Amino acid sequence: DYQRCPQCDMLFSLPEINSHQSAYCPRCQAKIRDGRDWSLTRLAAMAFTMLLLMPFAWGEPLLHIWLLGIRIDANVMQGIWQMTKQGDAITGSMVFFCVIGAPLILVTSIAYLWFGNRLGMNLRPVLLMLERLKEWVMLDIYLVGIGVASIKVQDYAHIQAGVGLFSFVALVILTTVTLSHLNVEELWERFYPQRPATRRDEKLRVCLGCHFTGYPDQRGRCPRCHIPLRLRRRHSLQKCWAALLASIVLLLPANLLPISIIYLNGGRQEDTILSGIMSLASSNIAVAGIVFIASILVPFTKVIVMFTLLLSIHFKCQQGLRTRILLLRMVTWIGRWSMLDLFVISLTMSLINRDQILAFTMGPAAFYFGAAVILTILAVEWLDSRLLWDAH
Amino acid sequence: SPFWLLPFIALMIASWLIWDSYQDRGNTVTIDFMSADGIVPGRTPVRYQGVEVGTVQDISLSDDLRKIEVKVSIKSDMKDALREETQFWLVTPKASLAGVSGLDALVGGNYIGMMPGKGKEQDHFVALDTQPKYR
Amino acid sequence: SPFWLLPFIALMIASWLIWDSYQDRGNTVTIDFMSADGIVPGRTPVRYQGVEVGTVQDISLSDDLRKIEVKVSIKSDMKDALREETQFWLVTPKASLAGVSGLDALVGGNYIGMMPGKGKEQDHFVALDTQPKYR
Amino acid sequence: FWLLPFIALMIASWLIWDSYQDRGNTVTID
Amino acid sequence: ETQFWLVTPKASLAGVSGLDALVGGNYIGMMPGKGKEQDHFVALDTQPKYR
Amino acid sequence: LLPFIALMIASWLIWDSYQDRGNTVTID
Ligand SMILES: [Zn+2]
Ligand SMILES: [Zn+2]
Repeated sequence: DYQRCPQCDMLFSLPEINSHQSAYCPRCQAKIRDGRDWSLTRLAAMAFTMLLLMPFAWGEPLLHIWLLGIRIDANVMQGIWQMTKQGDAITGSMVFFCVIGAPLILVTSIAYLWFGNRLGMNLRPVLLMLERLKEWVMLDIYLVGIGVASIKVQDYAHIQAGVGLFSFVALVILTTVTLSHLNVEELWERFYPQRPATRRDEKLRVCLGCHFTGYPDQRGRCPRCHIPLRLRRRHSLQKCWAALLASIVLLLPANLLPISIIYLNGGRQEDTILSGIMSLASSNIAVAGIVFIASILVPFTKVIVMFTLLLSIHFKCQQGLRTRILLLRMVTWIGRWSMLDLFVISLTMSLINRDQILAFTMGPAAFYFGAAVILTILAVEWLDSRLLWDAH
Repeated sequence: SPFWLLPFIALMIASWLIWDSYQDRGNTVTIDFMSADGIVPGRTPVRYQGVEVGTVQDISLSDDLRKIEVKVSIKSDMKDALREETQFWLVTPKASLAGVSGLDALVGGNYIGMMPGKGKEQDHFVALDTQPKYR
Repeated sequence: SPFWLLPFIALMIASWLIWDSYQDRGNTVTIDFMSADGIVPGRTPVRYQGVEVGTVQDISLSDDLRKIEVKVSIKSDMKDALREETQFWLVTPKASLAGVSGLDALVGGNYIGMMPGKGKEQDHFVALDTQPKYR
Repeated sequence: FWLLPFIALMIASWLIWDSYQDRGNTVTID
Repeated sequence: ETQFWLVTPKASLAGVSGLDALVGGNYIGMMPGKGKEQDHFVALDTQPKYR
Repeated sequence: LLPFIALMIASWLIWDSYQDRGNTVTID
């Protein structure tokens, strides 16, 4: 009935919301609430059909490659297993968590919520994990990666669409529609109903875990979930600065150390991101452009945007507040797509696997690249725009 | 804290993969080579009758005493029969008279052939010059 | 704050990487070549008994005096024994009528073989025409 | 509607049946 | 009576056959006959004549 | 900004091209 914006602390009465459209903050125009849409039974049915479809969308080969008279069948599991067997277990695990593990966690969370309704078990942290797992469930990014890799290796060998590609595309569509029609605030209010306020109190706080506006209890925790309720984050600026510095430090090895080692006819190329993007611009510039803008343009843009936002916070500048929030939203929207390079190199090293004529391997820089991407994503997520609004 | 759930799952699955790789690694065996012509420190198979078992992990020099220390990780199924009379040799794409030799070696790179016998135990061996007759 | 520990760990990992790079590209050595047929300025191994140690980093000409100045980065383990009597030669895939040796060079491109002795110290060497006998 | 999950279930059943139909047998050679 | 053999890219002086094996890597050739049933076989040394 | 980064990349490419451009020689 009445809420406060989690981004600019605008205290406003929220009218009743139908299934059509949604609501937004009057000041900053931020997505605040959703209504109606699908139900928990439909979510459980989607989780069940995903559980049925995922093993046959993963184990089955995505596409068949005829290279040098040899037919090779490859898939996500083969790529990740090759990554772990080479020695880059952390890169293999992060790719696995991004691609395969995150839908598994989503299905497990849906089943856990259903069984909690059936039995009576606690369901508080599972809802927070479900809310924050949408940024990490990435299958369309892997679809773009396999498309890019197929276009890249179209000239090297012969590519035929496999049976597993159709199931993978169906899984991508199902996960996309389920995540788009999955509502977390509705689930929170259904599972743990609460009460609204008198539309004007000027003493309400917004929980950053469940988007509930209200008064903290005598223990200082949120009434809806068992986390403390504060005005802002505890150490938002310190966490953002630490993650930004870590990503800045780790970006240098990702570009200096070689990213791809190509054994051609017994000789290794050992080329970094810059050399690879230069060769790809020389050969197949059409996909080199998207690879460039998704591999090196996005991370540095995010780094400089976060650095300028923190400098504006320190300086208490009040000139471009209308544009800084838009830039932050754009960075939040675009930072998820920086993981395309890891998926592309995983699929290419799974496909091109000749013994000595053509052996593509991932060098000791993709770990630093992925760590930098994860750290800058965490920095963007941990940055609190209410500090930007209070800088005035 | 409730927010420590998803990072816990990520750390658990990462440690599971690391533990799987460590279990599949094996034991380290040191071999002295006179000349490692094409042993890649990253990928070099160690085969018994052509079946890949071991993998070269480390390459170093014995303080420039004309000997190359090669550390190879060997699986447990071969460790159970790894004995003192175990012989290793380097298969390279050399050409010989009256027909060529090692065409599979030419296709798949320089590698190390091995042959066990009836010794007691040893972890430090010296490679032979050529492939011996084994019958 | 516990989250402030992550950039420190990243920084110390980067410092270890800087140390590793300084060890791998240990020191620059200048060699005079009469003809560098296939030395790539980016990737050209310098091997002792086939074990890659050095890497060619720079190529220039001695103001067109029929000599090529090749700067090679050599690791510290070889720098510790890099002495005045150190010989270098260019292994190429020569396939002339008299000799057809050099199949390893044909497979892996062109590289630089090295052999030390019992000199005092030197940083500027001149490459030999062919591979000398070393026993 | 439930038509989309019904179609997904039908496709999953079809691919499971296809997988179970044509699995080969294991033969051991020395 | 099912026979299996390993086709490899042998290029000895006497015989240079095996170009298909050289192109597509080492493989296993097979030849059946008129036996009853078996699941455990022993490979032959070379490829036998089958007519 | 994306346009600023693209302009910087184009300027870097132009500088790299101009640093080692040499001279054009015609051979029959
Ligand atoms: Zn707002
Ligand atoms: Zn809450």
